Amino acid sequence: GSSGSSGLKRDFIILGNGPRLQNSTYQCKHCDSKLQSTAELTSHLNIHNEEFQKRAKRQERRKQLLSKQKYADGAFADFKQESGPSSG
Ligand SMILES: [Zn+2]
Repeated sequence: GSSGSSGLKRDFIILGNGPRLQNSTYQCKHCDSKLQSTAELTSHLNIHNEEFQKRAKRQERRKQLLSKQKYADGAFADFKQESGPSSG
């Protein structure tokens, strides 16, 4: 109280591709991050749980898109990914 000043305003920055290449990195399936190894994932994940506990509010719209997936039958008893053509 008994004051009158301000100073709260900043910006963010997101950029960094580089020709670098992935190296034994862990591509999380929750935030799409990159960890060194499980040792880090085991902990990193835990974060999600906590973040979900709070984030889990009385939201209104709750839905999730689907991920179509194809497969081959093959006459001869066999099953292989045989990833189809890259639609693009
Ligand atoms: Zn994650």
